[PDB]
Amino acid sequence: MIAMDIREIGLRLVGEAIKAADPYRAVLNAVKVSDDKIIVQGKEFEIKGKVYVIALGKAACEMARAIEDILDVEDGVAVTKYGYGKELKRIKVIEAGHPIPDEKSILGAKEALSILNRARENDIVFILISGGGSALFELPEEGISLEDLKLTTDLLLKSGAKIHEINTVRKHISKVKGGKLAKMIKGTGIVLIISDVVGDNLEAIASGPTVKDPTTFEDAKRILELYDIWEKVPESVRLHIERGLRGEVEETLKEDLPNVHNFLIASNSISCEAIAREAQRLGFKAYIMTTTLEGEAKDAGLFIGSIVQEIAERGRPFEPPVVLVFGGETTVTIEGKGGKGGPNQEIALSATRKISDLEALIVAFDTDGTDGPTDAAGGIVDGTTYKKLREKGIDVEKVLKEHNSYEALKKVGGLLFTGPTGTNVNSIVIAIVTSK
Repeated sequence: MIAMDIREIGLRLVGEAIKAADPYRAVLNAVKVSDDKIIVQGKEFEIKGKVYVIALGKAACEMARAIEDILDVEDGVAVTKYGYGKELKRIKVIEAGHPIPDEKSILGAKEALSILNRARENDIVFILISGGGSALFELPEEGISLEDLKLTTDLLLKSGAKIHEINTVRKHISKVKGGKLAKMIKGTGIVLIISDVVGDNLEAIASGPTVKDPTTFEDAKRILELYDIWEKVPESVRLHIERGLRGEVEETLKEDLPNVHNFLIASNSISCEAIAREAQRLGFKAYIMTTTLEGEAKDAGLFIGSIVQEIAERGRPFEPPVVLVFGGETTVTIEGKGGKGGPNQEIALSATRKISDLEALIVAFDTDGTDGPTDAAGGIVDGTTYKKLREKGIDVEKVLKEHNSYEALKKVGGLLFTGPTGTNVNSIVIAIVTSK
């Protein structure tokens, strides 16, 4: 087909990853509607009643809007952050607190329970989940106030508690977390989830209101005691947990519910696949190297750069033209003040020397639109970048040591600005080699 510079190709692939992660588009890509059938990622469901919507997270309204555009919704609620508003046709919108829950969070949860009380065994209920659902959508167990929750969560952090141990305790004092929301669905539950978690563990997203929770009340008590806060937490918390130990209150979801189906519709992997698919259409062989890349940014750039070197030099592990995709979320370790920059900018800049003079390009970007404390989403460099940096008398190693990669990339057209993206499935590095 038509010819394209390696840069147009790279930017084209970046656009594909972002589109595949768009909450609105992601829902439409996953949910297809016939005349009486709803097909979610291949799974077919017959419409034998009404359709309800319960959305929670930063993209609640956008996801809800997609459902309303392809299905008539009897009623529902969308709980999102303050400012994320955006009106809907038949779905009530509520803005709540985040990262700290407030009374609106409770109001949202109560609104959701009301809807589930009305939905019948023959109705379909869409549960739309995105980031921030834990604070935005919450309803404490009996006798427990939002303030009791705050104090408990605070004592957990104050005493240094592992994140999953905190989720265990929180899941056991919430009426909707730990699969409890799914337990309230009388009909068919179709859950659409967007993941901003490396590895995509559903138990963590919004505290898994529709997924199983293997932890128990006993685990929660052990944890509070282990950190000597069992006596420090409010009486209402100890009481609810003791009641759980006595079997007076239901446990968090332990088994699978044949009527509630969880679908992950936007994630780093889904965006990487969108990249590989487009790459193949453009005539490249494409490979997803990983979707769980973690570690120091600078070093990730050296490692990806070393593979690019091997490919351009010996045609292994793959023969060009080829596209390699690395997803995950790297980090920059700063011991001091540091300069201007971020992870993806350091990945890109660090790789410049190893790909110097090669017919290759590396673009590393964060799908949420920002990288480090800057307005750039990441960096984009090619085989000419290193020499352009040297021509301006820039010492790359020194720049990286000072963690001031933004300033270096800024001078050689190496910054990637996406502006607001409306989503977050973490970062992706695309490496392109067009020739040896």
